[PDB]
Amino acid sequence: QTSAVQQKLAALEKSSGGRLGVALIDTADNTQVLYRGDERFPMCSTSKVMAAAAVLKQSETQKQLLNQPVEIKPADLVNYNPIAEKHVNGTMTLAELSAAALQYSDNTAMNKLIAQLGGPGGVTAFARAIGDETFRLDRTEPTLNTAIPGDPRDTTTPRAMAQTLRQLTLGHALGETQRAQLVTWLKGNTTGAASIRAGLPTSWTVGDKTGSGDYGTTNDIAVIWPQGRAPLVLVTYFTQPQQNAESRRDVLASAARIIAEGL
Ligand SMILES: O=C(Nc1cccc(-c2nnn[nH]2)c1)c1cc(-c2ccccn2)cc(C(F)(F)F)c1
Ligand SMILES: O=C(Nc1cccc(-c2nnn[nH]2)c1)c1cc(-c2ccccn2)cc(C(F)(F)F)c1
Repeated sequence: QTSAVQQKLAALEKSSGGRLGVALIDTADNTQVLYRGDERFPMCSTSKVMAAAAVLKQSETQKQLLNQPVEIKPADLVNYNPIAEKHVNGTMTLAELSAAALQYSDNTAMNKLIAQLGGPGGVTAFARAIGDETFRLDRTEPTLNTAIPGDPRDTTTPRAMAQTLRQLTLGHALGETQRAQLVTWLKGNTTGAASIRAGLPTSWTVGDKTGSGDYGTTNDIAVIWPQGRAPLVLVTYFTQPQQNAESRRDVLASAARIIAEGL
């Protein structure tokens, strides 16, 4: 079947010229709304949530792990390092790296999280351990954002990412203190006001993680606390056929607005 919401999302996608993927979980009733929910999309920096969460899981058995200093060398800097560049020839703790990766989208910080987990496959292994059979991280920053159409590397589906984001932030994939820390970090994101949040009523509270890459790829994954009702989890992924396409955060906002109107 095609619902009214799905037909609106299809119209939005048609006008946009690109390929749109949406997954909503409404935790009030556990119902789901999907659009291309089982197609693969490049995650780009939305993958930083999985890396930070994997380190939070490690910290459940190491009380001092988040305070461990990690060296930042000049050679570690990649292509977007607003926080890590201030620490070159010094150190950042794993908490600081997690916060920088999540709230500023720092790519050097992400690479330190990946290294702490033993490489991209350590992030995938954590995903499997929490029941996500779809997520795959194959590369480090910045090349995990190449976003080439048809490339399976560094992709997931909207359905899988919404389920995982729910388990991480609202369910029991992490210990209680770690879940709360992840939610605090997401709610303090600096990069998200033009994405999912721009399509929602202003009274609603949002924590989110954005992503973008080549092929005009523009992504956001969010946990949403609407005024007076149980939380929602929403994934909006968007990618375009030409390498040099411009970012389209407005398409994510428009998808979120359609979703909110259908509640
Ligand atoms: O840093 C970013 N993108 C990047 C980095 C390095 C090289 C190249 C590159 N290479 N060739 N063309 N661009 C592009 C980046 C872009 C954004 C954005 C904002 C507004 C509209 C579109 N996108 C937002 C954010 C953040 F972190 F604030 F969410 C980071
Ligand atoms: O690293 C990148 N982008 C980035 C960095 C940090 C934060 C965020 C972010 N966070 N939230 N939203 N965007 C995005 C990146 C961008 C590109 C690109 C090319 C052409 C046009 C646009 N982009 C290409 C590549 C590579 F290496 F794969 F070719 C990497």
